[PDB]
Amino acid sequence: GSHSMRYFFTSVSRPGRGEPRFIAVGYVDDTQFVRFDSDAASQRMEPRAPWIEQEGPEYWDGETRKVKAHSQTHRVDLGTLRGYYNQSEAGSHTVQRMYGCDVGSDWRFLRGYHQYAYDGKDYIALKEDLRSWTAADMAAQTTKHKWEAAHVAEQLRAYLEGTCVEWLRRYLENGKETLQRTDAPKTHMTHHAVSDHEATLRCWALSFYPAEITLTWQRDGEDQTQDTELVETRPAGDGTFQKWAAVVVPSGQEQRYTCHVQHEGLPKPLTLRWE
Amino acid sequence: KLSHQLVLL
Amino acid sequence: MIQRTPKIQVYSRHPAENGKSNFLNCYVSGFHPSDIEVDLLKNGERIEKVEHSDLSFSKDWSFYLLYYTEFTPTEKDEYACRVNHVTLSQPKIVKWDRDM
Repeated sequence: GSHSMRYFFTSVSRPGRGEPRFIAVGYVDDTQFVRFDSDAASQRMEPRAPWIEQEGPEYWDGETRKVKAHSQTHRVDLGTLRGYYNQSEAGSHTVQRMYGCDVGSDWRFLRGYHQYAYDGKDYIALKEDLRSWTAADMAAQTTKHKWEAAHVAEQLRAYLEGTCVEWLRRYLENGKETLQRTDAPKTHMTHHAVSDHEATLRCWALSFYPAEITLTWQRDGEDQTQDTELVETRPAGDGTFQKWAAVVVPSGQEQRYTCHVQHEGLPKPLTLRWE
Repeated sequence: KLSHQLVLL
Repeated sequence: MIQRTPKIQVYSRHPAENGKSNFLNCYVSGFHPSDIEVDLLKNGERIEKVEHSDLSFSKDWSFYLLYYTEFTPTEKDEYACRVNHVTLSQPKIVKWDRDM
């Protein structure tokens, strides 16, 4: 029922290789709809979903100049953070930025986000109150102070509670058949003998959306978490997701193990046995 | 839609 | 700094059926830094017509990428995915298993 829009930015310095690499992507729930690549020839915001390409040139021109502004902004951050950590010019470093908004079942504002990362580590993050910042190290304390004096959280809160959710509601309406759908997972179970006394029972979940799903193995009602091989939800390439969980079952006890699937598309949670 | 504020670290 | 190894999964979009068309996917996730080399292999040879998704990352800031190509699975053709990274001493090859 709840929905969310997310923008992800990744800036990677390329020492001795020219300008830094900038890649920006946009997501509505688990569906990507826009992209930008600093190495691409178009140098424009490009559609990545069938429901967003219909937007006129005013939309794409506005998104293009803004994502190019973010590219220039992050390029300055690469030098600013280098000076904060007293680093050289030959080192390749990565800056990551994510912000967006979440809405509830009533499509009303729920949560806002705006956080940064440097070389895979948390740097600065807007707290839930949308008025304070969490700075990990001392270098991020400098950024928090500059953002406090410039009142960056005030303008960000206006965007997260306004423009973000207003267009998060707008994309949901234009892509109702794509974003407002709920595809129940197609489930099936697989059996393979590893020896004459052990067999692997694999529970499959296919063609479901959103990606949030839970596959658990139970033996007579007891959770087999430590013995369950559970892969992360993976994209199929068509807008749907996949996931499976496997357990090693001694030959003859297949009737003792059950698979449980929970997803928004299912009217009731499923219980799967090999029978 | 993206944000238009130029937020610098 | 932080270096995390990529998690590799080789799979098809649809359940594999001999003679029928499908898509071979190699999902690489949880790696850092974003520099990553991913190649799809058919009988030990690198597939040329391979597309990949746009670079994105998860809530834990670790990146994820989906490399895919159209193929028709057969009984004798063996498919694999080769991934090289700073965290790997040698390129890791994961063979495709229809039952994974």
